Amino acid sequence: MEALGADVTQGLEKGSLITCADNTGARELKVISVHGYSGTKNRLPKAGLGDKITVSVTKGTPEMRRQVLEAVVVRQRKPIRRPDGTRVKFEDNAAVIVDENEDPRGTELKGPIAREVAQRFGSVASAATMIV
Amino acid sequence: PQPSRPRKGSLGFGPRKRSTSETPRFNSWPSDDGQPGVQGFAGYKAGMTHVVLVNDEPNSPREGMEETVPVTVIETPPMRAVALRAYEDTPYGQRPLTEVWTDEFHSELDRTLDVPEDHDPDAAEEQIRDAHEAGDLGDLRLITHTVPDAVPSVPKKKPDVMETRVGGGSVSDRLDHALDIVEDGGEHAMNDIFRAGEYADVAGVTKGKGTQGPVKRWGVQKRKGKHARQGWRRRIGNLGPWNPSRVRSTVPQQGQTGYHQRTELNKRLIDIGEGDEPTVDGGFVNYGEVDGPYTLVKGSVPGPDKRLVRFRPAVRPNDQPRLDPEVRYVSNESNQG
Amino acid sequence: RECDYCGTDIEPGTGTMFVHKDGATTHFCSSKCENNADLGREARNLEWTDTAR
RNA sequence: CGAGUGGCUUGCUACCUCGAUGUCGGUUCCCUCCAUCCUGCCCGUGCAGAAGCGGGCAAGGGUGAGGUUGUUCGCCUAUUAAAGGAGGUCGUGAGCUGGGUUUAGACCGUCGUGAGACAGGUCGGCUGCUAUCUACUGGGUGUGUAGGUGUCUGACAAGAACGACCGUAUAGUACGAGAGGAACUACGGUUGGUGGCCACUGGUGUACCGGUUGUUCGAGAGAGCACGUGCCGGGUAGCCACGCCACACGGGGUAAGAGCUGAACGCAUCUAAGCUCGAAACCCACUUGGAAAAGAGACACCGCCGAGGUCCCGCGUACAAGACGCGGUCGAUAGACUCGGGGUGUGCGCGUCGAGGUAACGAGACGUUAAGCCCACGAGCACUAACAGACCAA
RNA sequence: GGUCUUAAGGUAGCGUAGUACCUUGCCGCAUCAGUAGCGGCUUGCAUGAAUGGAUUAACCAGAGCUUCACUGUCCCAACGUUGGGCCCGGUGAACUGUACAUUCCAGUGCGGAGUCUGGAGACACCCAGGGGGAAGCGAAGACCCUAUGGA
RNA sequence: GCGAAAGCCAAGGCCUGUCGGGAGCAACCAACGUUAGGGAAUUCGGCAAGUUAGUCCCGUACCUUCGGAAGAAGGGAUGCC
RNA sequence: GUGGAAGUCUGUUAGAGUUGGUGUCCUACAAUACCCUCUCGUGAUCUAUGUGUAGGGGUGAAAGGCCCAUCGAGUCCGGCA
Ligand SMILES: [Cl-]
Ligand SMILES: [Cl-]
Ligand SMILES: [K+]
Ligand SMILES: [Mg+2]
Ligand SMILES: [Mg+2]
Ligand SMILES: [Mg+2]
Ligand SMILES: [Mg+2]
Ligand SMILES: [Mg+2]
Ligand SMILES: [Mg+2]
Ligand SMILES: [Mg+2]
Ligand SMILES: [Mg+2]
Ligand SMILES: [Mg+2]
Ligand SMILES: [Mg+2]
Ligand SMILES: [Mg+2]
Ligand SMILES: [Mg+2]
Ligand SMILES: [Mg+2]
Ligand SMILES: [Mg+2]
Ligand SMILES: [Mg+2]
Ligand SMILES: [Mg+2]
Ligand SMILES: [Mg+2]
Ligand SMILES: [Mg+2]
Ligand SMILES: [Mg+2]
Ligand SMILES: [Mg+2]
Ligand SMILES: [Mg+2]
Ligand SMILES: [Mg+2]
Ligand SMILES: [Mg+2]
Ligand SMILES: [Mg+2]
Ligand SMILES: [Mg+2]
Ligand code: NA
Ligand code: NA
Ligand code: NA
Ligand code: NA
Ligand code: NA
Ligand code: NA
Ligand code: NA
Ligand code: NA
Ligand code: NA
Ligand code: NA
Ligand code: NA
Ligand code: NA
Ligand code: NA
Ligand code: NA
Ligand code: NA
Ligand code: NA
Ligand code: NA
Ligand code: NA
Ligand SMILES: [Sr+2]
Ligand SMILES: [Sr+2]
Ligand SMILES: [Sr+2]
Ligand SMILES: [Sr+2]
Ligand SMILES: [Sr+2]
Ligand SMILES: [Sr+2]
Ligand SMILES: [Sr+2]
Ligand SMILES: [Sr+2]
Ligand SMILES: [Sr+2]
Ligand SMILES: [Sr+2]
Ligand SMILES: [Sr+2]
Ligand SMILES: [Sr+2]
Ligand SMILES: [Sr+2]
Ligand SMILES: [Sr+2]
Ligand SMILES: [Sr+2]
Ligand SMILES: [Sr+2]
Ligand SMILES: [Sr+2]
Ligand SMILES: [Sr+2]
Ligand SMILES: [Sr+2]
Ligand SMILES: [Sr+2]
Ligand SMILES: [Sr+2]
Ligand SMILES: [Sr+2]
Ligand SMILES: [Sr+2]
Ligand SMILES: [Sr+2]
Ligand SMILES: [Sr+2]
Ligand SMILES: [Sr+2]
Ligand SMILES: [Sr+2]
Ligand SMILES: [Sr+2]
Ligand SMILES: [Sr+2]
Ligand SMILES: [Sr+2]
Ligand SMILES: [Sr+2]
Ligand SMILES: [Sr+2]
Ligand SMILES: [Sr+2]
Ligand SMILES: [Sr+2]
Ligand SMILES: [Sr+2]
Ligand SMILES: [Sr+2]
Ligand SMILES: [Sr+2]
Repeated sequence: MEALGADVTQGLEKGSLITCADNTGARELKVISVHGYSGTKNRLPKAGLGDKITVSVTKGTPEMRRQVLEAVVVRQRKPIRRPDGTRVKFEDNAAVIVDENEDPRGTELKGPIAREVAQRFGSVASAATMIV
Repeated sequence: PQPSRPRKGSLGFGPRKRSTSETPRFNSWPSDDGQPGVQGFAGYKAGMTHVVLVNDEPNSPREGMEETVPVTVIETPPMRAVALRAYEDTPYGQRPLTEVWTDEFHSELDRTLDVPEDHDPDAAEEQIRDAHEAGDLGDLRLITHTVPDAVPSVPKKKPDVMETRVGGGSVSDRLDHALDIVEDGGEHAMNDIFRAGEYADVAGVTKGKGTQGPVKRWGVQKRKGKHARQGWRRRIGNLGPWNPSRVRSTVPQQGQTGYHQRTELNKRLIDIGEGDEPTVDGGFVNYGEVDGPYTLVKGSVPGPDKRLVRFRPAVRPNDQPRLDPEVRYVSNESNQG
Repeated sequence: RECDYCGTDIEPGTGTMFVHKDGATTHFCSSKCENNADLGREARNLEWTDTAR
């Protein structure tokens, strides 16, 4: 993928439960897999800011609940490093459901998003209210 | 079904024993291209700090933007090329032929060597030039030593001696280039060899950690879960199969870790100056204060503070040189805190 | 930049930025300041802080 | 239908072992095989492209995470370039586990007159040993080569030190009616592996500073104990990874394969002789070790009445013993002291205030006070201690 | 089959069970995915009434399953603490020992060799280590068979 | 303090749960403390460890042999002067 | 409201016991020990001393358990070489 523009310490693994920062009807997401990733023996697959992931809906509306969907990580508690050396971290871990073309399924995003993610996924950004 | 997994640690840096010379010894040199020139220099590690640089890379989306870069500060005072050794090509490889020494020696070179009192610089030169005429001359190297005394933070006064190859141009020309240097008094500087922005390979003897177990030394796992409470926590499962009935040298075991020679490739030289611009408030921890000729190497360098590190023009650079990077800031903030 | 907590200047190439839930931003110069802030302490009430001084 | 190879399955035999060679599965750690799953390079196609399908060379590297089940196998899920198979006493219990098998207790079904059985199910049920030799990982002392110092050589030896993917430009281009949709090459990044480092972020930090509960020292101050910190907060050095740095390009020779020249065989023929090319594979390049390489090495200088070395002393860039490195007055090597740089968070005491209370009294607040206390770091500084001195030596 | 053996021929219930071989039975629940678990069906290889059947509040260091919470069990390991370990004084055993023994790769051999054969490697001694091998040490195999053995 | 509980302290007893000396004191082991983010992914199985916790107030389901279930659950308070 | 029942609850009170760690130990401190966790603790309770039952016999809330480290028939000597 296109360079992210920041160094990321993945703060999530397969099985992590995260916030769904949109209005798709899904409230909580469970990380199932990480796009393009391949680990090593005994390593739990990890994901962080900017990664595209496959998820299953843990909490939300009946219709969304249990559906296996694609998403993009927009916020994470573990710090990331920017070119100027400064570390940046968020209040929670969150992702945004997205389709085959990487367009957000929802109409609105909830909470801030990291600029780095905004740059990589434009249509996702053109849905954000706050870009940090 | 027993998943695959690469082995633990590399088999290319063995045996993992204590280094023989604390002073690094390059086992390879740059190719001959430009004009004659000494292919290396040396200094003493002081510590680290960081700097803000203007992105140099023309292929980087950030070209022209601020960028914080970690740097290791190395004190690189002038050295003395005290002699010129010639090698002849023989059926058994290269062998030292003779040496051409000088008269002017640093006041304390006698803490290591039995300095020459009677020597014939021309007989030596003569034999060398005849070797070339005959066409049996192998590369040309300078016997070099440091001047620890010029570095206060280093207790040592006893100079560290190392041979450094001279390459470039035609042998006749670099041979004369070599004799030139030596005869003066051999005094040369970091400036005479490297320019900020070029890539150098740095060699040094890593920090010593004495005896360490397989987990730390080879990176093997610790015993897991229930297997961690039975009496074994940091021991590998087994030394090998029933057959072969012996322990292979390839299974990870305990032993000397650290104090090994390492040659780190492609270290970018961020800046070569003199004075105390890079020194840190309160002084580099466990070192002292810098105020003299120094070099800023991008990133890390093997060895603890005070150890002798050696520089050589990169023998396998991956990138073209982007000369004299613009430095907008050099942190002088205390390293204690 | 100034530390949004104690008031001292943040050494360049250092510190962390905490992004609040509502999108707000807090530039911290060190763990010490972050940690005191997490305890619910207010910079003005801590004498060693520039804000206080 | 015919001919074979293997020794992963099963069967057969009873050759070895019954004065015991501990079982299945798993785990951990190491080496290997190729009948190749991916990656490299090719040939064919019912090959337009993209992609499939089949075939060839090839074992360098990779082949991962999860749900049921003791399971192997397998079924299933999401990822992936791919998530290949097999050998090493079905590698691996003087390494682990003990779920299964496989004692003694007990139940069910079936069988048995019964005791009791079952190649069915089920609950519970113990894992000894101070390593002699050998093997290897690291560390020393001697002898040999045959006075000392410093610098090298390179026979050999180890490496995967690098493997793979995504994205962008090429390009909505070639191709194709359209749908769809490449490549050479140049770039940016990720991942797995590898070596190192601590300025940054993070952890620790029974140094340290502070808060505070119970109790004891009459109170105060200042302290002990409450497990080797009572508990809680912060955290320097150092060590660390979750942090940071670095890990080719290019040559040479080949395989499959594409060809040239070219007979045998006037022609033809990539082959028989000769030659041009051509793989992640082979060699070199690169890193690491390496004078005990018995052809036991090379160079320069010093010294044989003295070069060098040992003991001794102050110390760590070193360290389980041993070893290693630095300094020793021609000195800043260690400590004291003073600054600098750091940690904590505003000391004792006194004054004012303080809900109240006749008063006694009074939790606490403010000031003095960027205070007090403390530091495994740096600098200055010969104040103290590196003194005195013993010995070996061609 | 629409009686026959041998007297009767399984009623109420429960049911793939701690009983169901077939079997991961089929449907559903739950999970991204559930040979598990629960509900239902049920022709029950081979359930069933004091050989007690069913059911059941309370109880349980009894067996299985799910959820919330939490966490170094794990990703993936790090730093620290106390006692050992290491060096020095003193004290001071045992196990084990046919012999020889510096081995490695192959082969051979009663087919599972440090000792035989061919090569390779190998200067002696010592310290620390984790235990690959000596089919290591510890017990005249418990399993199986045999004895005109025992209980 | 509810207490013959913990913890601390008297009277009284002891330094004999009887080998010492030394190395910031390495690997490794026994006991144990602290661990960012993820939170059972580990494992036959949450084994081990942890979480919760004393007291008062509010409040408390299915089911039941009407005893119970029940401290269900869940919520709030807690010092000093 | 009183009353204070209970093979009733909590409880390292005394005292009794032992689920798990398959921890430590395994030439042991010990021929059955140590630590944490765990269970019982007004009763079919626990405990001291005395006393009775004896080997094909006892005793057994039954495990072929126990009858002096020995029990699907104790120990000693004899039969016996
Ligand atoms: Cl995955
Ligand atoms: Cl393990
Ligand atoms: K046998
Ligand atoms: Mg695994
Ligand atoms: Mg620091
Ligand atoms: Mg800081
Ligand atoms: Mg036989
Ligand atoms: Mg093949
Ligand atoms: Mg095609
Ligand atoms: Mg291989
Ligand atoms: Mg197998
Ligand atoms: Mg096996
Ligand atoms: Mg074994
Ligand atoms: Mg065993
Ligand atoms: Mg053992
Ligand atoms: Mg079981
Ligand atoms: Mg029985
Ligand atoms: Mg069982
Ligand atoms: Mg069922
Ligand atoms: Mg009846
Ligand atoms: Mg054995
Ligand atoms: Mg026998
Ligand atoms: Mg039997
Ligand atoms: Mg009989
Ligand atoms: Mg943690
Ligand atoms: Mg698993
Ligand atoms: Mg438990
Ligand atoms: Mg009695
Ligand atoms: Na053990
Ligand atoms: Na074995
Ligand atoms: Na065959
Ligand atoms: Na096994
Ligand atoms: Na391969
Ligand atoms: Na599975
Ligand atoms: Na075996
Ligand atoms: Na075992
Ligand atoms: Na096993
Ligand atoms: Na080639
Ligand atoms: Na019946
Ligand atoms: Na009970
Ligand atoms: Na831990
Ligand atoms: Na062994
Ligand atoms: Na004594
Ligand atoms: Na009443
Ligand atoms: Na127990
Ligand atoms: Na008898
Ligand atoms: Sr050298
Ligand atoms: Sr070399
Ligand atoms: Sr065990
Ligand atoms: Sr063998
Ligand atoms: Sr035997
Ligand atoms: Sr082949
Ligand atoms: Sr392929
Ligand atoms: Sr199966
Ligand atoms: Sr098998
Ligand atoms: Sr295996
Ligand atoms: Sr079992
Ligand atoms: Sr079975
Ligand atoms: Sr059975
Ligand atoms: Sr000899
Ligand atoms: Sr493209
Ligand atoms: Sr199109
Ligand atoms: Sr204490
Ligand atoms: Sr507490
Ligand atoms: Sr060819
Ligand atoms: Sr020699
Ligand atoms: Sr019926
Ligand atoms: Sr019943
Ligand atoms: Sr040992
Ligand atoms: Sr007393
Ligand atoms: Sr004594
Ligand atoms: Sr702490
Ligand atoms: Sr689990
Ligand atoms: Sr699981
Ligand atoms: Sr509560
Ligand atoms: Sr009771
Ligand atoms: Sr109780
Ligand atoms: Sr047990
Ligand atoms: Sr425990
Ligand atoms: Sr025992
Ligand atoms: Sr009572
Ligand atoms: Sr007995
Ligand atoms: Sr007799």
